[PDB]
Amino acid sequence: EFITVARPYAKAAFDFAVEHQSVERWQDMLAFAAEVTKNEQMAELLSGALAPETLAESFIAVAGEQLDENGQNLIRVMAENGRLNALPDVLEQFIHLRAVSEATAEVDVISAAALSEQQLAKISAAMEKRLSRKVKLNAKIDKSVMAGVIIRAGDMVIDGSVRGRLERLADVL
Amino acid sequence: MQLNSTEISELIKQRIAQFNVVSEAHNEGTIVSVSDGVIRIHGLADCMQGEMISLPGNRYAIALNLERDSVGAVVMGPYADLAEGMKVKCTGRILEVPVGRGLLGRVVNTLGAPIDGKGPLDHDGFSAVEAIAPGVIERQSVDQPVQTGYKAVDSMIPIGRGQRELIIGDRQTGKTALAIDAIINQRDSGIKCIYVAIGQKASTISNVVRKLEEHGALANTIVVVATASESAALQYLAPYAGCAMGEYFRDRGEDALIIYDDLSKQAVAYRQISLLLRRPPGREAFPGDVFYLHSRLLERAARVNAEYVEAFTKGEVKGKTGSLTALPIIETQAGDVSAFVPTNVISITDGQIFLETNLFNAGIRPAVNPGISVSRVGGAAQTKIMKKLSGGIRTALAQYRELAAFSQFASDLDDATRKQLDHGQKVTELLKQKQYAPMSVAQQSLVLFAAERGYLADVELSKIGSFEAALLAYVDRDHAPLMQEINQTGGYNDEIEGKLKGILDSFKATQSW
Amino acid sequence: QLNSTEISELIKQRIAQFNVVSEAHNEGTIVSVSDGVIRIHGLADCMQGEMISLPGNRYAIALNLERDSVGAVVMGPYADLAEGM
Amino acid sequence: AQAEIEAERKRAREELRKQVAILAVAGAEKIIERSVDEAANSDIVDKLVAEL
Amino acid sequence: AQAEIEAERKRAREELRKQVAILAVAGAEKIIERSVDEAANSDIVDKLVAEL
Amino acid sequence: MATGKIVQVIGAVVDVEFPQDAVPRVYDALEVQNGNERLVLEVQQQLGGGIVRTIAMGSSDGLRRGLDVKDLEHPIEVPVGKATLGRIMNVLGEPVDMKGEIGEEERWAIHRAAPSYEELSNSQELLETGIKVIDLMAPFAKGGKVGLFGGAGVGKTVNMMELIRNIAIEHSGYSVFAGVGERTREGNDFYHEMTDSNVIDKVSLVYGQMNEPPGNRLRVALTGLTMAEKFRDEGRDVLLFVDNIYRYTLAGTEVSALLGRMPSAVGYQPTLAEEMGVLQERITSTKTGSITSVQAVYVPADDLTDPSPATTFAHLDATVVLSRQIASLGIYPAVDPLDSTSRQLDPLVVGQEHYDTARGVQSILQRYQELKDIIAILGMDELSEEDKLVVARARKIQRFLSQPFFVAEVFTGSPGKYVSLKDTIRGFKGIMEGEYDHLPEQAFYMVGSIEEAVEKAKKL
Amino acid sequence: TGKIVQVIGAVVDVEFPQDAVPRVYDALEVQNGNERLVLEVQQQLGGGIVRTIAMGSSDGLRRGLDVKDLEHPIEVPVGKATLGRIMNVLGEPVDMKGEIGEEERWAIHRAAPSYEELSNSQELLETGIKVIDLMAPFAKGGKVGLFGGAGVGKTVNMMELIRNIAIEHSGYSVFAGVGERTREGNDFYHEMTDSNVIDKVSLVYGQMNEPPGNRLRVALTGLTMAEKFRDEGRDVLLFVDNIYRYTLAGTEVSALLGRMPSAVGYQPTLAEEMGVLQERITSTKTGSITSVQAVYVPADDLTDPSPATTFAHLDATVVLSRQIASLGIYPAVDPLDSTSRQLDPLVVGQEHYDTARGVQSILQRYQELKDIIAILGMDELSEEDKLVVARARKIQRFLSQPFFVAEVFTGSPGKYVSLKDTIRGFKGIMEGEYDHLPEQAFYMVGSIEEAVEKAKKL
Ligand SMILES: Nc1ncnc2c1ncn2[C@@H]1O[C@H](COP(=O)(O)OP(=O)(O)OP(=O)(O)O)[C@@H](O)[C@H]1O
Ligand SMILES: Nc1ncnc2c1ncn2[C@@H]1O[C@H](COP(=O)(O)OP(=O)(O)O)[C@@H](O)[C@H]1O
Ligand SMILES: Nc1ncnc2c1ncn2[C@@H]1O[C@H](COP(=O)(O)OP(=O)(O)O)[C@@H](O)[C@H]1O
Ligand SMILES: [Mg+2]
Ligand SMILES: [Mg+2]
Repeated sequence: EFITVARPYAKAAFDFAVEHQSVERWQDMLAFAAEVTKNEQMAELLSGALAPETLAESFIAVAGEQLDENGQNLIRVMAENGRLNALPDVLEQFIHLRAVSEATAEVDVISAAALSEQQLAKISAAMEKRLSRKVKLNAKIDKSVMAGVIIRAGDMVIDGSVRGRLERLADVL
Repeated sequence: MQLNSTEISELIKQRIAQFNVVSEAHNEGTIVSVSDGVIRIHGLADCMQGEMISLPGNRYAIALNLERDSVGAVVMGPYADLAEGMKVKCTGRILEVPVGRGLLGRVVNTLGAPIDGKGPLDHDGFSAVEAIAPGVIERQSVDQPVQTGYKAVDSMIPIGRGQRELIIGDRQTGKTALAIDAIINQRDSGIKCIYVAIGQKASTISNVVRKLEEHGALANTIVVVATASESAALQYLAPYAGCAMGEYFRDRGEDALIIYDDLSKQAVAYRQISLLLRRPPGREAFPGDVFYLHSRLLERAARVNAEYVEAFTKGEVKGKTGSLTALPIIETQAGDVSAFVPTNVISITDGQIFLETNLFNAGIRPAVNPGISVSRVGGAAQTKIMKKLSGGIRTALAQYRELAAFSQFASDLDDATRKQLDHGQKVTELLKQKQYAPMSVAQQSLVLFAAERGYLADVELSKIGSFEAALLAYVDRDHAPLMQEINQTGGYNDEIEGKLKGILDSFKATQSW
Repeated sequence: QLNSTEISELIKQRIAQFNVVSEAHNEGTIVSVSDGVIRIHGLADCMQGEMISLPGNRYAIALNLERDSVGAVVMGPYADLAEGM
Repeated sequence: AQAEIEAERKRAREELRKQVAILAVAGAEKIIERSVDEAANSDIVDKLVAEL
Repeated sequence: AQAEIEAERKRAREELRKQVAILAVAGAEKIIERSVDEAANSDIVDKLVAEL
Repeated sequence: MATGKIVQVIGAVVDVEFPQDAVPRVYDALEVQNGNERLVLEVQQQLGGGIVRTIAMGSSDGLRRGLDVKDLEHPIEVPVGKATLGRIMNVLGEPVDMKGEIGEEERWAIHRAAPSYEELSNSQELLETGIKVIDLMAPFAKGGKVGLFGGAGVGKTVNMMELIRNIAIEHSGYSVFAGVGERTREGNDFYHEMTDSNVIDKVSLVYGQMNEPPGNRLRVALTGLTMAEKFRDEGRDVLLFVDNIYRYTLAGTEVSALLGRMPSAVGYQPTLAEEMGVLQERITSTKTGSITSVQAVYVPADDLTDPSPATTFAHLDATVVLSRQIASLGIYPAVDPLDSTSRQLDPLVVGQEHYDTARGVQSILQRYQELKDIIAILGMDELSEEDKLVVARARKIQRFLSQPFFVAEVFTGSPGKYVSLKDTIRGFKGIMEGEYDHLPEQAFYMVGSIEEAVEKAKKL
Repeated sequence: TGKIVQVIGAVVDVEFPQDAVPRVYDALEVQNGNERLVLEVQQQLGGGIVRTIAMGSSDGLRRGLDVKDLEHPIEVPVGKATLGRIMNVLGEPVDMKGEIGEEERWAIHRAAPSYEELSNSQELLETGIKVIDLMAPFAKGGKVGLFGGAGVGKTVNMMELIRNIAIEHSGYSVFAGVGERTREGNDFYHEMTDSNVIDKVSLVYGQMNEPPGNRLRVALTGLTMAEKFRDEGRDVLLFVDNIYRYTLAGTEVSALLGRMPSAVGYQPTLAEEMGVLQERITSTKTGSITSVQAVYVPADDLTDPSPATTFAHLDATVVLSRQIASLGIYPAVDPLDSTSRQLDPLVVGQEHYDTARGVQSILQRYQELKDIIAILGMDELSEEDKLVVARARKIQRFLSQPFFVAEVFTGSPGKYVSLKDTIRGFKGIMEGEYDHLPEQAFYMVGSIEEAVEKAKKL
């Protein structure tokens, strides 16, 4: 996995995109560069050993949607270290760093069935106290949690389900 | 009678009553890998080292590494059914184990979960499995005696309350026999016992449990079991779960006794867990810290002065002093006492009882080899009478057992060696003792009397064994009040010397044997 | 995976200018310190066996010339030397 | 032979308690799945948010 | 005594069947408080009774 | 349907990649079409990222990358029960003799937990073998492990055949023979020697020989064991033979080095003791039935300290040694009474009469052992007339340990004898105290019980 | 300012702002739950990270904790105020008494004295032990080492030397307990307080219960005290309880600091970790330190790297052996391996030197004979070789002595045998003057005049 090697590159890209007030452009550029990495024939090229500057020059050529100096420079550096495969994760960590920078969050709400459209408003109102961040509740359904709700925000979950209560009771006995 | 439906129903109804319907917020992660017993978890941004991570099913994994992006943990149980992508929960708990005197008589898994059929535990809360032993100022010097059932160790190798005494020998030499004879003998002397079996065969554990229940000791012991089948992460963490329960009595000013059966197998399970984490091995392929593993465990066995008890117990227990004796058992290949693990433990404990296969196969049982075995506290631990009657006996036999070497063909100093060599031989023939036959301080004292004061060199070497069986009934019939006094107090005076001379003269003269 | 002296505040400079400015080939900066070995970043014109001069009056011997690192051993007490020197 | 029977009384008592205790929760599952199908859900989801 | 326990076991086992219906309700209505669950319960609870 | 694809192949180790949400659990069995025939892979590790690492139960030649893999949802399962008597099988339970299908009604997974703590029997009994040397000097605990240490030419396989006969006929059990990692030739001319002795109908054979990939030689010991466990659950007593436990340890080391784990004590895997224990811990006496094991042990480099023996011996309850010398002396079975041991020889578990009788005959033989070397150099004349009687009795004790097996008829025409324990204790109590000093030594040889030794003596 | 980012075993890792990164050996602090934990930094990894060893229990540390940068190394109380008190590795008082009223605190990492400042002394030191000051005499202001495997007696010997040297001497003393039993530290502490010599001894304890971070550095903070007493112009006794645990605590940590393993697993920096310690413990022109060090040898193997690298750092090396303690011959010193820099005719006098070399010569000639004795039995020896065997077996016993601290184990009272008298007794045995006594006359006696009496009793 590339999560541990994507961290420096994501932090550098974000530290740069902040100073030039180009976060919104960098994110789209990184998303495109990550999508090319997923292509059938390109991924074949990225494995077989090839001199980094030649691999980067072949990679740049496939991206006219990259800003003239800094995006291509990032690609060159990563190609030198041989980490172009890490891009799909440099994107993840770029978005996460942005969410931290803009004090924003995004939380799952898992329910037996959809909510009252004011229950969403009350959930968000509550959450923006637990979290300083502005929240977007993207909602889901799962009838195995036959009643109540699960709220998941990152690696924190608040389990208000009936299924949860039953599993918690059945082990107290 | 005691299958009353109503009591079961109320037992459950209580649980329904005190059930917190309120939810709770917890921290979560996903399993990313599984192999040979080790887990790799993403997330858990709030897991703390040594923590218990809770898996699907009802089982736990212990966090060993908090790397930059992943938590490394060992599964404490069967791990085959865990699959990548399963969720896990971070409990707030460093590794914990139930403790209390309500465990006494129960047979317990290394996590406290009972393994006999007799249902849930009654326990006085929980205690942390990994703790640091009392410091240098909180100790007190070991003073009081712990009686085993045996002549050979109670005379030559005395054990005090708060001492750590290694039992080391070859395999099938009577190590476990001597240990569970120590446990049986505290059946009535007020110190609670714990027997933690690591890597044993399951049948053998059920057999020792059967003997413990058969001699009436079981109601006074806790039995911790992690058998040869169970995952290495259970075996290597077993004895810490035993010390966590022993330390419950040490801190309340009471006394305990704990037996780690084959710390060798704990070292082997830890070597496994270590090598599966790619750690560089060292000598004999053991990890670098295989010493510290035993060091931080045996060091918990200690005796603590009364101020530590009063401070720990918030002033509820006054003036008393607690202790936790420990008898680790080590197995050595081919009688080699110089290997990396046997030496590591000889360097941690306060002595060793070395059981020799050559004596054991010759019929001398218990096969205590004097000369290698020692007690690093020595006489401070003995009752007043025993420290007198013992003399320097252990070096007496350690000499007789090389006079017996050179006297295999020819020798000088003839007639003095004659009597040295006869005393040694009838003494060794006297120190051998049957299994499950513990003899009290009063029963053992008059026999050592009969040993050192002559009353010997006339009776036949074959008759030594029945001289004893007759004498211990003669004094059980007639002079019973004197046995009753010597049992109650160590009691050494020259009134008791006179009474013992009189009893032994009258026996020697009047009775047949 | 493993990282090899690719770190945020170095990478940002390349982002701004990948075609390295011709920084003095006569000098570099310490990136690491440990057990008497230091990793130096830069020093394109370092030669194996050369003497590298540190703050104070101290020297190191360039032993490992690698791609994007010079591994040198300090002569005398090393505890003083700190990354960024 | 007496302790050997005492242990068996304890073990049989526990054996029975186990069955009753699992059937309890199976019954609670079905009973709960019969009776919360209504607006009762709106109460549950509003209950935790006041404590959320 | 082992033969006697096989009688005491059945004696208690039969009678608990009438208590499982109590305990199932107690649990379910602990876990969701807004239910009579006596209006439409026969299909559930009678086979709860049956299993013990 | 097939939902995985092979991603690596390196020798016996095949890596397959599954969907993120459908990864096989460990020890699950996969299967692929290795060209014209199917191949079964047993999972070992879940590397991250949907990938899983597996070991092929067969040759891996011909495996391309990108082949389809079908995830079976269960561990390797084998046929069990009466239907498997007299058949031969490989690891995976396919019939490997030419007799066609096995009509088994039931199939079990070969990986399972050992008997829990309170399932074990609250007793400690003896398996009556019916063999004088074994039942006297090295009794078998019912549900215990036994190590058989002799070499070759001394009669290991005829001993095993006699044990099979006795446990099937005199008791009412069955037997299983697991041929871990040994010469194919021996397996063939063992299967044939058993059919011409009509024991084949009471034993179930499973074979993984030296020519098999490591994945076969490793698990084969668990297939036989999980057939024996089925016979146990039917309430029977079983006898389980493992043809070499050392080669089980060695197949474990080979697989370990294939998966890439660090070596431990003398090159052995890190999990040596656990791989051994999870096998040896299923062979026990449950309340329902027993499995008793007889395991041929090979000790490397004549070293009883090497980690492999040092681990095995921790589990054995008895130990019978066969000797070339006792064989050359024409006594059969060629068990060695001095080196054979059993940790059931204790007055508590076997009683005092049996104990002291065994101890007496042992001391008799081990004095004779040196009187023979006196005689070798000084000649018989030099001995005291006590030692001449010691020799005359030692020779008769030594003879009386011979026995005619039901299986040995083919060799010697004499009808085989089953010697109940009481008869052995009496015979040796007798000889050892001068009773029957009045009849010649050849009246004890190959006889049976002593109440037949006298009647043979009657007509020399 | 700074976050934890990994917590592997005892080595914690911390991330700092690029400009705030701490120096090496600086001390950090973390608020571990309801504890305060001190970390000492070992390496400056790249990019602001710094790697540290925890001077405490590492359990309970989460990632992302805030850590505070102290701007100075570990510093300990020093001087006269630290006298008769027990102290932690961190210099905290570990007895129940109050604060240490120290005037001054010193960093525990220091440079060794210069070659120009060292000083040498041939002034011999007398200890009552017979074998030690015959075979291995040692000089005031010089290192001694007691090498031996587990159970062979290298702690009883050190308490004997403490009794014989430290109470009969005026200057202060320091006892540093590195990684050995807490029971013995308590017994020692109470033995001092029960003879009022406690107010001349300064104690430091990193006993075996403690985590690696403590046992690793505890020896340096005992040095740092002996060093003060030295530089004040005094002369000091320094007893180190087991200097082997100082390297074992390093081996335990090295693998985690990412350092490839060396010969038997040891850290690659073994000889330097050992040298930089053993080099600050030396006398000098301004003062002097006399030190006895117990040096465990693992698996009884004298070739192991950890003992082997230590022999070079000592003046008098006393090597104990198990195959002598098993004969009951305490102290089980091996006279064919004990040695001293001071055993030279000009330093010790010709008669003492010739006596020592005679004892060695004939104990060695006895060693050569043992194989033929073990095979062919003693009767095949020449008639003037049986004499050598019988004199060697006498010398072996006469090297035995009853200590004042071994009464607890043997009852028999201790003895103090002056040098003048031992070098007479051994001449007596070698020249055949006492060639008419039974061996057991020499076992556990003091002077030769106590052997001849014991022979009257047989
Ligand atoms: N005092 C004694 N007299 C006679 N026999 C004894 C005595 N003590 C023990 N034994 C015998 O020794 C045998 C082995 O004892 P035990 O199992 O305690 O040794 P062990 O070292 O625990 O063996 P293992 O190491 O295999 O567990 C037992 O069968 C027991 O009968
Ligand atoms: N009890 C016995 N009765 C008759 N013959 C025997 C007996 N034991 C061994 N033999 C003879 O000794 C030979 C041993 O050969 P074999 O059985 O092949 O050795 P192993 O079985 O150890 O491989 C047999 O062929 C057999 O003829
Ligand atoms: N001079 C002596 N007299 C009698 N016994 C001794 C003597 N020296 C050592 N022993 C025995 O050997 C043991 C050695 O103890 P100790 O030196 O503390 O072990 P270590 O050498 O491992 O520190 C003591 O417990 C004692 O039993
Ligand atoms: Mg045992
Ligand atoms: Mg010591």
